[PDB]
Amino acid sequence: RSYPCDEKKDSVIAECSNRRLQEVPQTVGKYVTELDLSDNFITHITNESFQGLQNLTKINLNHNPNGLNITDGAFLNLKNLRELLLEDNQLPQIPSGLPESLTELSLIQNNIYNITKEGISRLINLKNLYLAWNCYFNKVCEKTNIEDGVFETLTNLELLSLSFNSLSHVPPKLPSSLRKLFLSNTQIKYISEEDFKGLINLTLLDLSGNCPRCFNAPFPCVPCDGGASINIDRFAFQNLTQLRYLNLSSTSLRKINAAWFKNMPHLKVLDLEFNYLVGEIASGAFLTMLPRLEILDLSFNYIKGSYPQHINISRNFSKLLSLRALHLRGYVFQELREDDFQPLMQLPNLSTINLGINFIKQIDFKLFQNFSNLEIIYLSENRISPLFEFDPHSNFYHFTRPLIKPQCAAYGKALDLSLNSIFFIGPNQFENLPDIACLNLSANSNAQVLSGTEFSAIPHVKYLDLTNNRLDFDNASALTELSDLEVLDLSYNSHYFRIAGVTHHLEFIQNFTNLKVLNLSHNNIYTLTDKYNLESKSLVELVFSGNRLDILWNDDDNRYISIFKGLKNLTRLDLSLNRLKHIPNEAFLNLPASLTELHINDNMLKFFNWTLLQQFPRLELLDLRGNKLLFLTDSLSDFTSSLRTLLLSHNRISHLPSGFLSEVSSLKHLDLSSNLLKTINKSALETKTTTKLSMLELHGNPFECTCDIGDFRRWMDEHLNVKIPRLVDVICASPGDQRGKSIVSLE
Amino acid sequence: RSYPCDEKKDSVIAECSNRRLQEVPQTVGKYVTELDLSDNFITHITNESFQGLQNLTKINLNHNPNGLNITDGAFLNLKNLRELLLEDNQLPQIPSGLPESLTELSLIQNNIYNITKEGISRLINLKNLYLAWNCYFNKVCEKTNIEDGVFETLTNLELLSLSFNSLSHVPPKLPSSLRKLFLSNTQIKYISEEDFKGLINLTLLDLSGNCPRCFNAPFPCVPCDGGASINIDRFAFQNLTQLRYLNLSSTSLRKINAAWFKNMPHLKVLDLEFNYLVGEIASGAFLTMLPRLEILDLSFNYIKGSYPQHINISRNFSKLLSLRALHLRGYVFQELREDDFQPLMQLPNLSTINLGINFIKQIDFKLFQNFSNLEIIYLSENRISPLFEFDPHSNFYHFTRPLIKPQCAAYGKALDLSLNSIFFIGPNQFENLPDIACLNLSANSNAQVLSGTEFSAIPHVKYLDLTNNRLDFDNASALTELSDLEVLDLSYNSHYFRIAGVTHHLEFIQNFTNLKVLNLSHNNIYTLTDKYNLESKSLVELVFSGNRLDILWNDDDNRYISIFKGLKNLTRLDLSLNRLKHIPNEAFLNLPASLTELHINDNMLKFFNWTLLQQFPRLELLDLRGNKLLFLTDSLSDFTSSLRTLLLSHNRISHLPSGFLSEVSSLKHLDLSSNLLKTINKSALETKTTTKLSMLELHGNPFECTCDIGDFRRWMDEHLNVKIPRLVDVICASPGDQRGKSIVSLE
Ligand SMILES: *[C@@H]1O[C@H](CO)[C@@H](O[C@@H]2O[C@H](CO)[C@@H](O[C@@H]3O[C@H](CO)[C@@H](O)[C@H](O)[C@@H]3O)[C@H](O)[C@H]2NC(C)=O)[C@H](O)[C@H]1NC(C)=O
Ligand SMILES: *[C@@H]1O[C@H](CO)[C@@H](O[C@@H]2O[C@H](CO)[C@@H](O[C@@H]3O[C@H](CO)[C@@H](O)[C@H](O)[C@@H]3O)[C@H](O)[C@H]2NC(C)=O)[C@H](O)[C@H]1NC(C)=O
Ligand SMILES: *[C@@H]1O[C@H](CO)[C@@H](O[C@@H]2O[C@H](CO)[C@@H](O[C@@H]3O[C@H](CO)[C@@H](O)[C@H](O)[C@@H]3O)[C@H](O)[C@H]2NC(C)=O)[C@H](O)[C@H]1NC(C)=O
Ligand SMILES: *[C@@H]1O[C@H](CO)[C@@H](O[C@@H]2O[C@H](CO)[C@@H](O[C@@H]3O[C@H](CO)[C@@H](O)[C@H](O)[C@@H]3O)[C@H](O)[C@H]2NC(C)=O)[C@H](O)[C@H]1NC(C)=O
Ligand SMILES: CCC[C@@H](CCO)Nc1nc(N)nc2cnn(Cc3cc(CN[C@@H]4COC[C@H]4O)ccc3OC)c12
Ligand SMILES: CCC[C@@H](CCO)Nc1nc(N)nc2cnn(Cc3cc(CN[C@@H]4COC[C@H]4O)ccc3OC)c12
Ligand SMILES: *[C@@H]1O[C@H](CO)[C@@H](O)[C@H](O)[C@H]1NC(C)=O
Ligand SMILES: *[C@@H]1O[C@H](CO)[C@@H](O)[C@H](O)[C@H]1NC(C)=O
Ligand SMILES: *[C@@H]1O[C@H](CO)[C@@H](O)[C@H](O)[C@H]1NC(C)=O
Ligand SMILES: *[C@@H]1O[C@H](CO)[C@@H](O)[C@H](O)[C@H]1NC(C)=O
Ligand SMILES: *[C@@H]1O[C@H](CO)[C@@H](O)[C@H](O)[C@H]1NC(C)=O
Ligand SMILES: *[C@@H]1O[C@H](CO)[C@@H](O)[C@H](O)[C@H]1NC(C)=O
Ligand SMILES: *[C@@H]1O[C@H](CO)[C@@H](O)[C@H](O)[C@H]1NC(C)=O
Ligand SMILES: *[C@@H]1O[C@H](CO)[C@@H](O)[C@H](O)[C@H]1NC(C)=O
Ligand SMILES: *[C@@H]1O[C@H](CO)[C@@H](O)[C@H](O)[C@H]1NC(C)=O
Ligand SMILES: *[C@@H]1O[C@H](CO)[C@@H](O)[C@H](O)[C@H]1NC(C)=O
Ligand SMILES: *[C@@H]1O[C@H](CO)[C@@H](O)[C@H](O)[C@H]1NC(C)=O
Ligand SMILES: *[C@@H]1O[C@H](CO)[C@@H](O)[C@H](O)[C@H]1NC(C)=O
Ligand SMILES: *[C@@H]1O[C@H](CO)[C@@H](O)[C@H](O)[C@H]1NC(C)=O
Ligand SMILES: *[C@@H]1O[C@H](CO)[C@@H](O)[C@H](O)[C@H]1NC(C)=O
Ligand SMILES: *[C@@H]1O[C@H](CO)[C@@H](O)[C@H](O)[C@H]1NC(C)=O
Ligand SMILES: *[C@@H]1O[C@H](CO)[C@@H](O)[C@H](O)[C@H]1NC(C)=O
Ligand SMILES: *[C@@H]1O[C@H](CO)[C@@H](O)[C@H](O)[C@H]1NC(C)=O
Ligand SMILES: *[C@@H]1O[C@H](CO)[C@@H](O)[C@H](O)[C@H]1NC(C)=O
Repeated sequence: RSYPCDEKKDSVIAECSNRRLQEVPQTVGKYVTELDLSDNFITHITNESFQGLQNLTKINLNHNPNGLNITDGAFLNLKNLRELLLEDNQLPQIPSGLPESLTELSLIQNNIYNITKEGISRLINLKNLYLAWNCYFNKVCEKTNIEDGVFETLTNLELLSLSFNSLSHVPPKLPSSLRKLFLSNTQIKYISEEDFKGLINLTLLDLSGNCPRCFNAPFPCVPCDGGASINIDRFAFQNLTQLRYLNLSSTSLRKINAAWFKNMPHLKVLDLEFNYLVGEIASGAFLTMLPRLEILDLSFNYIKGSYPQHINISRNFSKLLSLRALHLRGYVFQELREDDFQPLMQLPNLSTINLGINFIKQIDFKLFQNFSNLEIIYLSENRISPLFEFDPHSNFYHFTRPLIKPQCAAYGKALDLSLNSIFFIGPNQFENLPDIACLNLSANSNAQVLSGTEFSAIPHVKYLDLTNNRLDFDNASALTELSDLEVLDLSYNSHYFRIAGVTHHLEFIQNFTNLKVLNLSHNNIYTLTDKYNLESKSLVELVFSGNRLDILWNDDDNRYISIFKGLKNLTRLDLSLNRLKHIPNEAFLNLPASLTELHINDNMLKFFNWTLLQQFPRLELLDLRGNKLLFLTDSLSDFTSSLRTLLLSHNRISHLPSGFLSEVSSLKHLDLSSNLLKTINKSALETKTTTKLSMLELHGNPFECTCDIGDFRRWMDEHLNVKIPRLVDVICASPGDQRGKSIVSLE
Repeated sequence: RSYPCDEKKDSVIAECSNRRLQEVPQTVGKYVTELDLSDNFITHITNESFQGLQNLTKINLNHNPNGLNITDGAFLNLKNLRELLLEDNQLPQIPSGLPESLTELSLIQNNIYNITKEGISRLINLKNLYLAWNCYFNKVCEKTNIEDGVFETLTNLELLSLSFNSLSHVPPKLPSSLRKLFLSNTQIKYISEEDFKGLINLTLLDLSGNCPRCFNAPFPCVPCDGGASINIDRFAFQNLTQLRYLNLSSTSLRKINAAWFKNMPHLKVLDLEFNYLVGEIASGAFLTMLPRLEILDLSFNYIKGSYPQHINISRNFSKLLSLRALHLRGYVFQELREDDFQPLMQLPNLSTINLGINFIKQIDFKLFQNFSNLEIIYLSENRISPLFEFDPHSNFYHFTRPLIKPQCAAYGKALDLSLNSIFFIGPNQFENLPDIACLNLSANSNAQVLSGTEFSAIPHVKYLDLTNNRLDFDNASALTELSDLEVLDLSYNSHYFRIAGVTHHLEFIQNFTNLKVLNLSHNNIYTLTDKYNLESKSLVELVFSGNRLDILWNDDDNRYISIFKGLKNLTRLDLSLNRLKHIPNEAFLNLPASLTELHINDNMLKFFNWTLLQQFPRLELLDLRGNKLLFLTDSLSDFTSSLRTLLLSHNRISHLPSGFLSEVSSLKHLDLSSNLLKTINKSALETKTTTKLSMLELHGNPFECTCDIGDFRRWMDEHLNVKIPRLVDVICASPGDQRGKSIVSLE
């Protein structure tokens, strides 16, 4: 059994991160090819640290300690080492004598202010070199000294990242093999004709944050003198014929020289966020030079103090023939009229329009159907009413997550109106809209009684998100006009459910023939009017977490005893966070017999009647984590033959009964972590048929490490197929001499 | 040192509740007079349980186990026992042979269905007898058999509670000493002329829940046949001359016979909630019979399916000369006009008007100034737009907490408009209002930019609650028209603070000369525009919990390093829940030197620079609970001489340095509970000057119970003035033979 790392298997990885290791372990497997030692307390690396580990092709030593002192030539003997990650290590210099076999070296987030030939010129096989985030913002640091011609001999270098360093000028003598050059936030004020002359294979250039736009910056921002623009020579990109990505975000540009794109026939992504381009958006000659551009980001170009009535889009936007996505967040305007987006309406592949954060008060929604083929209409965070801190591996100027949840967008045309003020959906709200399949009305402070007519203009919505509103469910016909509804999210609409004296109606759930997923989470549901039961012939998943089944299933009330029984097709049920101390036997028996997955985690269960699992012949996963269960049944095989996963972590199990792990043949994963187990007896492990378990979790139990743990230690040796992860965390609580150590220590 | 109970001192109480006791402890102090053993696991009480404890006047055995088996005459030997609480014990009968000295006996929430002479007729000194909640709702239980004349000989009985039992009729032969008779939810359908004839000292009668109004009930409700009213004979209350309280809530009354009140000259509180009295409210002859009534509750009398335009209040309400509070929640009407409350406007002491939960859409607010002296205008939970489950010791039909927070109401006239839809405050919103001192606009979905003019019609607001809105703090003059503002609550307005790209302005805080308390909690504040500092010459308390000081005080940003320095008069600061891993030394030094109380609890602090406490000579309380601190300074007296309270529970302190508890002379309370202390060495406790501590918390530490704990055990004996609460929870983690036991039980 591997210790202290966990080994996963054209390679074998030793997962050894975040285990409080004070030194590199001298017990790593001879066959290991990738060693992850990140987030440990290692303070020193010497030529003896990785001795006899010649198969290593990758080492990750990021975030060590919690600076790391690496001796000259510490990694020199590792002849197949290709990838070395040494991020966030407070390194004062590039380590000396690094192995010549390196193809990837990451030194992000260190204190390296000198890039010398001694450090990297001998690394002739380098393909990717990351030196970003060594001197930036108000960090006490020196200006970066790039030794003349340091990168020149790295003739296989394809990616060079020097962003978030004080460079002042583009380094001369860069190798012509470069494909991606990152120079964001480097204090480069001028780009000359010769700065990139030999870079004929360059596909990406990032010059963002040079002469930044600093008003309301969420980081320490130093603008160029007088808030001046970056000065790019007319011929600076004349030989960058292969450029596909260009990032000029936050370069304080007011004018874009169209000639910059004269010899960029393949430009695909142009990022111009955080500039002063309102004038250029209205009359952009550069827009005629970009017929293959697919993504154009012009977000946050607003004029401080100016809140115009309308957006002014140049007729030249009609020349962006290949445009697929247009981002115009933070332009800031009051109304979107149909005439305002006429230049975009004949672009055949424009599928995404992003107008988030524009303080838009009104939109003529009929304009969207006149676009060729919109698939994502993102209008989140507007004022529409009734009709280290930064991840160095992420985009600094915008979030990279999808605008709309992929599960919602997969259904078809999406309209996101979340975080607006549509407090009431009137009869004309969704008129003249395309066939919307995915609709998000989350966080619109909507307190209306939906009554079956509000969505009649878009009746083919398949995924509806109404979360975080104050909806008053007081009409049995609510949402029934949505005949094709498959996913309905009503999470966080507790406002009226929490008032006992008002009426509450959930009868509409029964009317849907295609409803698959329903989320009623965090609604504080504890009382219903007249109809106490949820019914659906189609529903497969119900999320009922954050409600009050402790009240609904109170021992003195029989009204909700069959609340979920009518969900005849249900396979997944989540009853977590319902303050349950016990479930009445009759209420558990009335859960749908079709269940395959049942979660009752994060309640306060003191008892669980295991005998009742007999009535659930399809139950594969039972999750009882985060409860107060004191014991386990000694005859689980008599009550279930389908259970494959049993999650019991964070409970108070102090003893396993005799014959527990052996008899349940279908059980593959048993999680007993964070319980109160002191020991595991020989009787508890084996009986007649050996264990069909493949994973047994035991970290966080207060084990007694005396000779009484010997039987379990021998069982672990005889059952190497049963994985017990994180042995470093399966720790001795007693006696004093063994406290803090893993149970696998002491013979 | 008392064990297992904690003794507080004309009596001495042994607080022994909720400590997992399996039996009554045989180590209670001889001098103890009140023993609280509630919420333990005691299963048996015998004549040996309280042997030699003759000074006991009160025993509380509620909620035991987690039924309790009490033998005949178990408490008979206790000659001064006056109060016996045996609630929630699943008792099948009233215990036999109870001591004759009893004056108070509570048997609430048991399985007692027979009240016999054998059980209580010998208890001639009984003053209060509680038998409520033994058979109710859908509990499987028998009808209550009251033996004829069982209470007749209890000639000192003043309070009898039989509520939530199936009685069917008022028991005959009740003693004339009765003052309070509770018969709520007892299935009594008829009240005859003789049911209370001899009860001439009765001050309270509760007949609620008999023939209940069951529509939308939040509990199992059985109405009288045909939803019929309770049938009260015309002469049923003719001799109840001393009645002050009458509860007829949920008796399905449609008519109130005015003759019922003909001989009740002192009636003060009349509860008529959950009835069908809309007609009676419009033409109530009974209102002329109640000139001394102070509280009238007519809540939840709405007509199902009827949402009238106006409320119809009889002119006879003008005859309620002594009325102080009128509760009209759940009447249900669309608009409140000035003409509608004319009958109430000349009542000189009417200080509270409660119109919560009426779905009111509009109010002519000018009507409130024409009332004689309104102090509480409660309009929470309406539709106003821009111009066991039940506690047996509480009121079942309404909450008893104050309508308005006492801290807000103490300032003067209060107007509560919380939970409405005043999403924008227009220039006439607060016109024609009285001099409002306390204003609650919480949860109104308000997303406006307050700009210094919204509150000009009520400029003397002292306590303003704007919590749980979507406020856009984007104007330096916000709220500055409120010159006398003392308390401002902006909690839970994170909507716009979360968005980096929008501007955020908190400059207005400086303009107030009388602002004492400011709550900016749970606002997710991580970026401000231009002015990075909070400033106030007056502010004494700032609650900044649930914000992002981890981002504001990021090591690479100097902009917020003096964020609180300008709060020159600050004494209390709460920095909890700010995800802090460390505070930069310069930022801690810029906290106001005027601080007396500083909370930094529930962060993730790994280090705390104790030396910096030198710059805080007035610091009395330091709260660092719920962090990851690994060690404590060995020279705290060199850094502070004012610190009185130091809270360090829920940290990772594994060792106390030498001379820690002895040298800090001002330290009175040190909380080290839930840390990783294995022992406390003799050197850590004493040095030259003995400890001035009065409370040392240590429960939850994994103590090693070998002879190495002997020195601390001897120190505990030599320092009985240093209180250590919950010794039952100061437990041995090792060796195995001592695990689970209290450290004081060792040897
Ligand atoms: C409908 O609109 C709402 C509001 O815009 C969407 O909610 C947002 O959902 C995202 C993705 O789940 C949340 O961000 C995520 O946060 C987690 C951490 O909590 C992080 O691990 C992820 O990387 C990601 O950043 C976001 O907080 C949430 N916003 C709010 C205000 O709730 C919702 O997803 C939309 N629904 C559909 C159907 O697209
Ligand atoms: C309300 O409940 C629904 C249903 O459970 C929530 O949506 C579901 O969210 C889970 C993640 O918690 C999604 O599963 C994940 O899918 C990805 C992609 O396949 C996978 O990589 C993950 O391992 C995981 O399986 C699930 O697909 C999604 N279902 C739907 C229909 O969208 C929803 O997030 C809940 N709403 C709130 C506000 O919490
Ligand atoms: C302004 O109006 C809001 C909304 O009505 C008031 O909030 C409410 O405050 C009460 C008292 O703090 C909360 O109830 C309490 O809950 C705790 C448990 O959380 C319980 O221990 C207490 O016995 C009591 O029931 C109530 O939850 C809360 N409601 C909401 C929706 O936030 C607020 O107090 C008002 N402010 C002033 C100045 O009067
Ligand atoms: C926003 O912060 C304010 C200021 O801390 C919160 O109000 C304060 O709440 C505390 C309780 O957490 C009150 O103290 C208590 O007072 C009672 C009565 O004197 C006493 O019995 C308790 O032992 C405790 O001392 C304090 O008086 C109150 N201050 C004011 C000015 O009202 C407020 O609750 C916070 N808002 C939210 C929504 O969390
Ligand atoms: C992404 C942009 C973020 C900032 C930028 C500020 O330059 N804009 C805004 N930030 C916040 N937080 N809330 C709002 C609300 N509207 N706008 C848009 C806006 C309104 C005006 C009118 N000025 C108000 C008139 O009355 C007195 C003044 O307060 C002027 C300019 C403007 O946006 C350019 C907001
Ligand atoms: C404290 C009272 C609780 C219940 C009682 C219902 O019997 N009332 C209400 N409960 C909830 N949750 N929300 C609302 C919103 N308004 N009202 C008041 C009300 C509205 C109508 C009109 N009927 C609707 C429109 O036509 C079709 C229906 O949907 C009729 C009667 C009525 O109150 C007596 C609500
Ligand atoms: C390298 O790994 C292979 C298995 O993949 C093993 O046979 C060989 O002995 C290893 N050599 C060293 C030096 O670790
Ligand atoms: C690095 O550690 C070596 C020993 O492993 C020591 O000799 C050397 O001084 C250390 N370097 C620094 C800068 O502390
Ligand atoms: C430029 O890239 C091509 C492949 O796209 C490659 O053949 C050529 O050698 C590269 N040039 C250099 C100098 O690496
Ligand atoms: C539009 O997208 C399709 C699909 O990739 C592609 O075939 C077509 O050439 C694109 N049209 C333009 C004008 O770029
Ligand atoms: C609709 O869009 C087309 C481009 O596809 C444009 O020619 C036409 O004028 C637009 N008409 C309206 C009414 O928007
Ligand atoms: C539900 O709302 C519709 C539309 O307003 C109404 O016609 C219907 O009567 C309502 N149903 C009930 C039972 O209130
Ligand atoms: C909803 O379904 C029920 C049958 O369960 C039916 O009585 C009702 O009319 C349906 N309403 C709509 C609008 O489909
Ligand atoms: C049950 O669920 C499956 C899977 O989603 C679905 O195909 C089937 O139609 C559902 N059954 C009914 C009766 O709707
Ligand atoms: C499980 O529930 C049944 C009733 O459905 C009951 O007979 C049985 O005693 C329960 N099991 C336990 C262990 O209490
Ligand atoms: C009763 O308490 C007093 C002290 O208040 C003590 O002197 C006396 O001995 C006690 N008697 C018994 C029997 O506990
Ligand atoms: C109560 O306990 C006594 C012993 O203390 C036992 O003899 C008796 O049977 C118990 N009563 C019941 C009903 O279990
Ligand atoms: C009625 O109460 C008075 C005191 O208010 C008391 O003197 C009188 O004895 C009481 N009557 C009975 C029968 O207890
Ligand atoms: C009004 O209250 C005051 C203060 O308690 C009291 O003196 C006065 O008698 C009351 N007036 C009426 C009409 O009840
Ligand atoms: C104002 O209230 C008084 C009673 O105090 C009443 O006589 C008068 O008619 C009311 N006038 C208006 C305009 O409400
Ligand atoms: C704040 O709002 C007021 C009132 O609308 C306006 O006069 C003032 O210019 C605003 N201040 C700023 C700096 O925007
Ligand atoms: C707020 O205070 C500042 C001084 O700090 C002053 O310049 C400004 O005019 C004040 N505004 C108001 C409305 O009091
Ligand atoms: C400081 O706070 C005290 C106590 O609230 C207050 O009396 C005093 O006026 C405040 N100081 C100033 C300058 O406002
Ligand atoms: C405390 O902070 C000061 C700077 O204000 C620094 O000199 C000192 O080293 C810090 N103390 C510790 C223990 O780090």
